[PDB]
This record gives sequence, C-alpha cells and structure tokens, in this order.
Amino acid sequence: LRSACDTVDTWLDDTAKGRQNISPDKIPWSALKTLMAQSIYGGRVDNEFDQRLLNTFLERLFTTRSFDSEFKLACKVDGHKDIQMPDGIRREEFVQWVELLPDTQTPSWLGLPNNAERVLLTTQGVDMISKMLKMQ
Repeated sequence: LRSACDTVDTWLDDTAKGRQNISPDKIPWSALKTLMAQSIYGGRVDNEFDQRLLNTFLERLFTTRSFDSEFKLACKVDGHKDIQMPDGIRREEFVQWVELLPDTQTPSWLGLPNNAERVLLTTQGVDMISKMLKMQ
C-alpha cells in the first residue's frame, strides 16, 4: 500500500505540476495500472491466472470512468443492488462513505460467489461451540 501511495503521489505530481484541478483523462492511468500490475502488487504474483485476476481489478477501478457519478465499485452484491462510487471530492466525504457502509458484507463484494463463505462460516460457527465448551 505504501509503495502504491508513493507511486500515485509521484506520477500525479508529474502530470499535475501545481494544478489545483487535473482532468480525469489527463491522469496517468496507464502508469498507475502497469506499475501496480508489474512492480507493486504483481511482484509477489507467481501465477499467470493470479496476474490475470490482479489485472482485472486494475483496468476496472483505475480508469477515467471512476470519476463518473454512476461508477459501480461492485456489481450485483445481493443480486439486486450494487455498490456505488462516492461523488465526493474531499477526504472526509470519502471517509464518511466508508463509515456508512451497509455492514452486510458478502463475498459478492469481492467479485466472488456468495457461496464461497458458506463452508468457511459453518466451520467457524462449529469452532465457536467447541471453544465455548472447552472453556466451560
């Protein structure tokens, strides 16, 4: 995360040389995507399908369309609703959106099917019973 933040800071300063506002089309999306796919986050990836999965998130989130008012961070999270992109322009506006999250997270937020957690949630629930019985 720190390396990615430095990469964002370095390349945005190169393009926005003191400009108060930078057009979304002028933001170096390719520089951010390629460095994260190859150097920052893709360095640990040793699989061609994990790299394919790592890219898929990059050309979706890191685009000029992410500055639109109708961008979808996640799709069909509950089959009906989808997570929307905040319309704010300041840090506090984005943070308040995080604090207002539904708190009903499902693996569909991550792009995975919701059934992926069914076995994991069952095992953890059974483990709780064993832990409660062990220390009774």
